[PDB]
Amino acid sequence: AMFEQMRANVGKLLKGIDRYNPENLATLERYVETQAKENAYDLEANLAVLKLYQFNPAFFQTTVTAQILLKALTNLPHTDFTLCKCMIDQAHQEERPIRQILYLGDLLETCHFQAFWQALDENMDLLEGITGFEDSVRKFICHVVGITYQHIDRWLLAEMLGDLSDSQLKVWMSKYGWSADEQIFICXXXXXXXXXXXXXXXXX
Amino acid sequence: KMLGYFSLVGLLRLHSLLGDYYQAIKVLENIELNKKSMYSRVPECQVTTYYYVGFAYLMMRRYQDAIRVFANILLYIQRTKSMFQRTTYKYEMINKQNEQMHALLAIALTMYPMRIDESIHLQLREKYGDKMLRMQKGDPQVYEELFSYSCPKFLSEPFLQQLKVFSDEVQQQAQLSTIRSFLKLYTTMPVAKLAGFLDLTEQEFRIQLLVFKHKMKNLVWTSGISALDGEFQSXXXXXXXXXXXXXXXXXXXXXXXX
Repeated sequence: AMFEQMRANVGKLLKGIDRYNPENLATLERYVETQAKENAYDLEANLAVLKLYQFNPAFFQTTVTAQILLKALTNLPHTDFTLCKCMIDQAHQEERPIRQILYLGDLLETCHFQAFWQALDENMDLLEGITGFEDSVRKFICHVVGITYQHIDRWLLAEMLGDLSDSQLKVWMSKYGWSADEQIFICXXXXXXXXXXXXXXXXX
Repeated sequence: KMLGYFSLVGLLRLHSLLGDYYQAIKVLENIELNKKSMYSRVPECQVTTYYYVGFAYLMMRRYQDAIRVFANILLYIQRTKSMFQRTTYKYEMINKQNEQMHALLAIALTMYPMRIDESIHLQLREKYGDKMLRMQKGDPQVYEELFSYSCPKFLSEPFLQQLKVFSDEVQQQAQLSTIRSFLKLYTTMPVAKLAGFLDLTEQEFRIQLLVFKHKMKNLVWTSGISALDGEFQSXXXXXXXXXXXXXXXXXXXXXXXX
């Protein structure tokens, strides 16, 4: 679709110095919109966009910036979200809704999943166009769960994944191969020589 | 090419002051050039390069690279705790700049290892020593207050550092270290003891959350957490022993050679 069609041109733009010309923002912003709708992704292009905004303040676009940050979050545990923050100055991070989005990201980074879902205005405008946003977040959560739990309450996992029905929970357990148990099932000679040498050294 | 390298370093610094983090990092990556030309031309240039490297390290998550570059620019306490003493050849203004760089490094330096060193630094000032004490205490209330009082030092341009971002990030890492320091080592631990210790942390509910969160970090390991019981459970050895023996021998060698 559109993402694949723009990919070549954007890649070429990023290979050269035109990536520093704000006249190319219109093209890069439509590219970001396509990433959201098709659930496609291009970090390099998104960082280039943020850079263009920082260098040419008058072009700062709230929606595109918010989508870039939200998509970056969908790429956790990778450093995407942190890199984007490095590309936005304090004044802009403090503006609505960038401030709110960074706050949400903070909940995810600090792994406060229940708090995240609670604070997440499910009917938030910016989220509607970001295809698969909620499921992408769940993948990160399952990544963390697979690392921090040996066993976990079935009810607790569903809560952490955004208050899922038992049927929806089953989808994620199936995806990572977790199964319920009692509950959901989730998960000489050389040395001697060395001593001899050490001893000799000590004696000496 | 030394002059060109200096131009790159200055330009990179300017970009950092008014410039994005990644481009500056790339410039730094190109930037390093043989030591010797810099040494022949002037004492100071090398110190400036070291400072730039330290800044890059600070921007970088790792504090290790910056720790080395800063010590070379200025003397730093070595692994095995031996003093590192720097040359005084560089011009006095440059030396003052180097001292400022060393003061900046303390922030990187504390992260690198240990522990309570300010011997090279003047005893009288409470700005750095007080900060060291607060870290030793392990209580944020003192740490937070230290930032609050020496708010002025952090600010020193204002747009460039509008929000104090780096200091806050550093403090949050600093708060976590003490809890890991107990570092488990107990097969099974009473919940109440954990609660008493986690209570000190600002969030009351953190231990249910703060304890599980620590496990996710992996700095400290918790066993049986989230259990119905509610009580946490907590060749290789030979290798460790051999390592120690090696260190002992090394110390002896240095003694004999001396």
